[PDB]
Amino acid sequence: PSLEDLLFYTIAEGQEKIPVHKFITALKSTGLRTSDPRLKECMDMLRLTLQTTSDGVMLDKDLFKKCVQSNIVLLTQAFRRKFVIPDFMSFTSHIDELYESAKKQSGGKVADYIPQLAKFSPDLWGVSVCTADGQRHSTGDTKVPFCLQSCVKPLKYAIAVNDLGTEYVHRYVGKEPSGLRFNKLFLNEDDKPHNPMVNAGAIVVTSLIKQGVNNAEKFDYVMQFLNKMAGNEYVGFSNATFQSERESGDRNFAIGYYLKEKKCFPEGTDMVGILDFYFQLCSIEVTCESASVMAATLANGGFCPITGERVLSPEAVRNTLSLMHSCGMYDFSGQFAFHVGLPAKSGVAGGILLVVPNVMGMMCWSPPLDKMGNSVKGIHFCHDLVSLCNFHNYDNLRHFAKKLDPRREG
Amino acid sequence: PSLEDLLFYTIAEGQEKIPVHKFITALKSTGLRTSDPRLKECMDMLRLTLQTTSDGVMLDKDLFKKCVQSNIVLLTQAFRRKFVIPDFMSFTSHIDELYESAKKQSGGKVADYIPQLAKFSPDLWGVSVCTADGQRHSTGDTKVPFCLQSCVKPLKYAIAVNDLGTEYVHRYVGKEPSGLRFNKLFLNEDDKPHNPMVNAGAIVVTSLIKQGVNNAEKFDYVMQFLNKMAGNEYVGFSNATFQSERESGDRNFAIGYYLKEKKCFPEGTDMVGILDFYFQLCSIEVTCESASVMAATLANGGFCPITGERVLSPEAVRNTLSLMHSCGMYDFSGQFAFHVGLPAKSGVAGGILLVVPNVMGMMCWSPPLDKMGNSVKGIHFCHDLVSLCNFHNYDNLRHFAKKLDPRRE
Amino acid sequence: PSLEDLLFYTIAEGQEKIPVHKFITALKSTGLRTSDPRLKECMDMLRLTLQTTSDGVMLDKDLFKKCVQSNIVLLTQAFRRKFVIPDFMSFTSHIDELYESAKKQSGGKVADYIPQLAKFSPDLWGVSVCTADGQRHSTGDTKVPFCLQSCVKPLKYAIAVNDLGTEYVHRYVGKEPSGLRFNKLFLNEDDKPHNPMVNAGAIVVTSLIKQGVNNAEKFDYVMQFLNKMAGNEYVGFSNATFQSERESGDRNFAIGYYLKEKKCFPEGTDMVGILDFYFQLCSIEVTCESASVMAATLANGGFCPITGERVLSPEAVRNTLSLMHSCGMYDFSGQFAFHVGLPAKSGVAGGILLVVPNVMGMMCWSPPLDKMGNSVKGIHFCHDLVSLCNFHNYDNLRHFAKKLDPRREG
Amino acid sequence: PSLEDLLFYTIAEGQEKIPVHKFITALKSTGLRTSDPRLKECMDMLRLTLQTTSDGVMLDKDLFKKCVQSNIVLLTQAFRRKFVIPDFMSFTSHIDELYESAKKQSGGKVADYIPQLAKFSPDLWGVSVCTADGQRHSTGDTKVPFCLQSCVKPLKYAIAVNDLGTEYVHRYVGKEPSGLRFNKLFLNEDDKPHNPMVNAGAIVVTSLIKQGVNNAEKFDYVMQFLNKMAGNEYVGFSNATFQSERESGDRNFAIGYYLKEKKCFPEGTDMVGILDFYFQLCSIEVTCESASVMAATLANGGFCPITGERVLSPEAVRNTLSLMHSCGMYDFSGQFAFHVGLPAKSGVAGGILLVVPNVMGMMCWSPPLDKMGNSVKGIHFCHDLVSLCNFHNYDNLRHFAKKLDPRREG
Ligand SMILES: O=C(CC1CC1)Nc1nnc(OC2CCN(c3nnc(NC(=O)CC4CC4)s3)CC2)s1
Ligand SMILES: O=C(CC1CC1)Nc1nnc(OC2CCN(c3nnc(NC(=O)CC4CC4)s3)CC2)s1
Repeated sequence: PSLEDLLFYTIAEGQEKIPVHKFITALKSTGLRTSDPRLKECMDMLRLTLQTTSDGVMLDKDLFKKCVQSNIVLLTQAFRRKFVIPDFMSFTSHIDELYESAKKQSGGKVADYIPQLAKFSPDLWGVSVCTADGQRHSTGDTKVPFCLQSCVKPLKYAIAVNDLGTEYVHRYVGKEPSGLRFNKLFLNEDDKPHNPMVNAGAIVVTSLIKQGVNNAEKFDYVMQFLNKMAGNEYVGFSNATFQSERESGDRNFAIGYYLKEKKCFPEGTDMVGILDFYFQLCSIEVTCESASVMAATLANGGFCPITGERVLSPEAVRNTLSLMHSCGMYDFSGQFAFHVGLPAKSGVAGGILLVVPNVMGMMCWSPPLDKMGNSVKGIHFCHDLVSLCNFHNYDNLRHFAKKLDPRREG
Repeated sequence: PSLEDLLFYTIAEGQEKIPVHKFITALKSTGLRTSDPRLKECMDMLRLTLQTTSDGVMLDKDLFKKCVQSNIVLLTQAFRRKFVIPDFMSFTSHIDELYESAKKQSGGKVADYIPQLAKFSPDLWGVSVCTADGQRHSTGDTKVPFCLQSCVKPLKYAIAVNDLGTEYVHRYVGKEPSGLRFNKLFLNEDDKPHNPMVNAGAIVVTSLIKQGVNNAEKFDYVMQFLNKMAGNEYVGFSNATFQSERESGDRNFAIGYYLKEKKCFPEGTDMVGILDFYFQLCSIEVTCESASVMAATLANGGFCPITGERVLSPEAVRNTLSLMHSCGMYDFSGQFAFHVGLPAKSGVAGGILLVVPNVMGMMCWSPPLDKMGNSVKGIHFCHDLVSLCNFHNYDNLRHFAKKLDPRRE
Repeated sequence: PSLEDLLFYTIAEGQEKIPVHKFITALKSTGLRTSDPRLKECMDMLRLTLQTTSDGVMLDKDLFKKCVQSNIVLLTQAFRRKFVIPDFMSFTSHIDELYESAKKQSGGKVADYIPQLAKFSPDLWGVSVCTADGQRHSTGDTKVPFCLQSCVKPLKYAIAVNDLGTEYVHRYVGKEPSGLRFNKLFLNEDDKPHNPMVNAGAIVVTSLIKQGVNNAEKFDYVMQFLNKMAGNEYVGFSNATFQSERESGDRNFAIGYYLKEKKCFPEGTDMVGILDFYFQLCSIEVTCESASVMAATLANGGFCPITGERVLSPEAVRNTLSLMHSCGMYDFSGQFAFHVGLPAKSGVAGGILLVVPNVMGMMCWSPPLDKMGNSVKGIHFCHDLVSLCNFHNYDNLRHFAKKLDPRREG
Repeated sequence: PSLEDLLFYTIAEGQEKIPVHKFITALKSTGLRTSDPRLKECMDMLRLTLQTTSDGVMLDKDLFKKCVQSNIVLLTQAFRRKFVIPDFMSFTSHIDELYESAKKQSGGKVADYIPQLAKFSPDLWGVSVCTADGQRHSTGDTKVPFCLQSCVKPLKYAIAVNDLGTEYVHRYVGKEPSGLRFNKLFLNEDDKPHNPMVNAGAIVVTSLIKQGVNNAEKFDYVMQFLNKMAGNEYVGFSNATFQSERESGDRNFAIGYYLKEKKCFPEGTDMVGILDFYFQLCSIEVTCESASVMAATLANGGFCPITGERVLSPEAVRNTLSLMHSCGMYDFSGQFAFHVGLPAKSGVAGGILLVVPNVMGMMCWSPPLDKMGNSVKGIHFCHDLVSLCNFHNYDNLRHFAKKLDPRREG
């Protein structure tokens, strides 16, 4: 027996040679993209033979073997329906329907704080999916860049814990939700911020990352991190939104001084510089596609699913998912934890970073916010999603009424 | 082919016949108990053949099939190691280690506010396990009855939602945690109690179950329900602790009158009777074994794992696990959700009802409480549990460090 | 020289005999009423001589001497303008204009939570004055009975301190205002009610009065007290209001059980009987005239100005005035102390018991309440009052701009 | 008749000539000081004639009148025991006892957050009195300069209301005390600081004074203003304390940014300049004598009692006295109002500015503070003060137990 040849006959159809396009559409049907970094060696040798013998273009059994040799094990699971979502083609059409149901909920008002988010038009709406296995799909405005804003708070919290450990980080910031009556308080009762997802907590967390180095190298350190989470897809930076966040963070300056007075930063902290670093981190840009890979990195125990390098310790992604659960959506986190039951983080540019643990990561983006600060279309999508699939943290995997389970076949 | 006969040879070893003791010892190894309700027809026909002629306790291929015919699909799933924890005999050996390691944490104070918990000894400590498949194990004082107290709060919430639906119930009670600055408040901004796990909420939820019937029959109804959840294992009642809660619930009466004044009960409520009903509900008795089965009913989407009966609507069970997550351990719910990440509910008798969704249900019980109200041994156990296995709600099932996963071989 | 005799000539005006009616109106102009208990001896012998020498209504120098001999010292202070308000006749016309200006403020809603307060018409409006010297004036519906409701809280607090002293009472009850959103909280940090003027505080105080006796004599003990404070004018009791307040005091019972749980009562307290007693004290009736004298005993260091009876210790009256200043008018107490700056207590029947220390007491009554619980016309009257006179707690008695000073002459 | 020598024989003894020393000693007996500004012309005229004659240090009836002619009306009330305290010489002997009893209370901690208050000795302790009539007395370290710190809070609030009126000023700051459970919050429910006596309130009040001019002229405006209030006694400035207050007022900047974000300042405010000005205002220096005169301007309806100048509108003095009543002693304000019943304001240098309305003003100073921020010796002194005399705001002027009344003679 030989794994490359058994997969040959699977696609061969009892026939004698396989056209390459028939192989290519067979592959994309799995949800894989031909640009997948785990597939480069296979694709590089297909493009080569598609030069060496323009003659063709059909593959013997032993040239198919020459190309899939390198990435055979990943290819077999794709064609033997072993990915976490086996029928990826039907799942994506569900996403498409869920997308179009959100697309009609046209309320909310775009963030007006700076001329840079006000710049964004309300009809932009994109969702993109990345599974824990690398299967992708997008629909809508998924290649438009936008800033993470408070979508970055879980990403840097993971880095802090990854680099420093739970006990250190949570010596400086709590691990509970405020309570719907304390969106106004900076500190909890032990004089630490309530959790990493609130502005005072995010700021203290920023104060821990890569201490003793200057603000340029801290920034590069975090972005090399954010690149690994996204498999080197688009991670950018808008100086435009940074400058205006610099002139309008009166409240953040209020928090900054309060924290200095109550000695909540590590010793030797330059608080006014830390705020600048914090302002920068909120102006990091992503698209819906690149961020969906980040979310899937958290969904995948810290391994970036399209590259397979370990980016975060399991201790960091577990901690981050727990605090996204309960403190991820501003005042909506209680209701969101109840009705949707997914770790998510929302941001004021209209982004909602969504994680379905052990399944997939997502990014939804629509600039118009509701009155609690969350993307209107995004929130509508996430209710529609859990109402359709048994992804709620406390759905049952065995008995789930008329919910669909995409992890199953028939 | 013949699957009753296929299983005969699995246990028979290609040898003559199966001694019956060798069959049941194989059976207990799976984690099933011979008293399993789904096995009665098999056991009934074992009791029949053991009267045929008392020695030569051996089963041919056709008398073995004579007994296992009725329950063959469940028996093969056990013997083809298809249960949620395949190597169950090894998992229980870890339970034993976790239990006996927790046994050494002898700090805490027994609740003394009533003489009925004050008579309970601090050295009692029991742990019982029930999988989503009916595999059982216990260690310690697992057959001693004790009151649920506020471990009953999620159970009646489930009943309420099961019978009346999310939207009605949550017209009368919120669905978020108070906030560690609010175990002192009864009502949130909308003048409803914060969630079903706090006393004002539980009291309101109690006012929803089986309205229009009197308190005797409401109680009979809830007992019938808890019987379904526990597979007809021990559910009782101690009139003693009921009396003392009745003479000692000044705080409960304070809450009741606040709720009556701010009109949080359904119309036609006899508020002072509902308090009486509530006191009864907290004096319902369970053992660790019986209650662990109730926990497993929640772990299993509302189906009782030792009977197969559908006991709760999926909407009821999801909701309850959701609110056990964030509001289940008094002031410890935040720290508990973060470190343990399992839906749990604690009570002042020393109980902790624990759910590991899609795996198993649990009940731990040792009366000495910590200064937040949670059983000291219990809390130590659930930390040790999640630290050993990847049962944390936000562990990864694929990449989980040096944690052990009992669902795998 | 001669005590009665020059006082004869002061009123005689060089004449031989004084018409008796001319004596009576001269006396009434001082503000004294001829029914004053400190004047009974003089009046008894005035009508007696109007029988014994029934023909000829005039008094020589020695028959005037026959009648005023008993009350001469009080009589001279009245006629030598030595009373706290010398020109009482001009002060009253101001009261009347102030009354007529409030009579136009026709907004508000009458308390309807029980049918007995709903019984009262919105157009009733009464004001009565009693100085620290016994001068009286009324205008409007000043002889209509109504319940004190929370106007009784300062009065029973005084009895408690009078009988037990500051230090004991304030073991069980605070002495500060809540803070304008701690009105739903029953207890402060030390697990005592915030002050005696909140319902929880009043209830605890009720628990200290005459401990160890049954409710009938406790009630008679308190009422025996109030009669003295009012110089034995109308103090009554509405059984109707008592029944309906007990029927419907769910929140009060809520408070009662809460206080028992947090052990706020003295040992051996029967909590539900104390509640019954509290409801009774809230259904005690006064008219504007009878209560205005009670207010004056507080204005007068504890001496009832129309009888000379010492009714309350100076420690009791100081404490009670202190807490009416800051906590007496529900959520309006801060605004009321700022703008009016007088010790006052409001009640849900529409009464406002007002004290001008060292000057006078008043009670205003109009059933319509505003949305904080205070009589609309009542509150309007007290603003008008202090804008007119230097009665504000911190006006200056020497430099006071264009305010009028009734304690002074011309 | 001639009221110049009606007074001559009063001091003369039926005698001959009056020695000059006997006259001024008779004068200091009144409590007036020979340095009284209202006595300049008289003192200048004593200084002139005590040049002419080294022989005959004595005053005929015609040269006494030559000197006292101009200030005769003030001198007559002094010798005619018409001052607010007729027997001032005994009242100061009580002040001495009250001082010596406080001298024994050696607890507390000198404020150490800045080295400028930290080098102050713990045994410095001074008390100074100034009546509404200009009578003066001091005991202890009454000429040692120290900073007002938060004792300046009422003074600038007075200026603010004096220049713009109550209604404008209170658009930017409330008028009630927070409540002993909200000393941590910056803003009330209407998004204004709770009152002028808390740091958020003072900062906003600072933003209203003499708007539109630069900080140099703003400071000069307030400095003369305080000059008028103190009758031109010592008012200074410690640049040392100002410097240490700006490098360590982390909480103050936090407050400023919060107020800036929630738009609590009038439009056109340079928030960080207002903080600079505020720090300056807290580093104004006084002595006990000079500050007690400021207290006396507040006791006197806005007239400085040693110069006769009108410095504050009565509306300004009422308002400030009202808010010193309830918010003047930090978390001790409720207990202080209940037990002492006088408007006072404390500051962290150990000062307590105390007002007994219509009687006298005071400044007490001992740097050791208690655990709430008030001078230990200071607080002990004012308790002892009011238990001795009927100065409590709700004492009775007629029935006041065995308390002493310094306003009466026998
Ligand atoms: O909203 C309001 C109106 C509200 C309706 C009456 N006022 C506001 N004024 N300022 C605001 O901003 C923050 C600034 C930082 N700050 C703290 N946050 N956390 C703290 N510590 C604890 O709670 C520890 C417990 C005690 C042991 S103190 C105080 C408030 S809100
Ligand atoms: O209305 C609301 C809206 C708000 C948005 C959530 N919540 C409410 N929920 N229940 C209420 O009633 C009170 C009745 C008496 N009771 C207390 N009184 N005082 C207390 N605090 C202390 O004693 C100590 C602290 C230091 C002072 S707790 C408990 C609850 S209010």
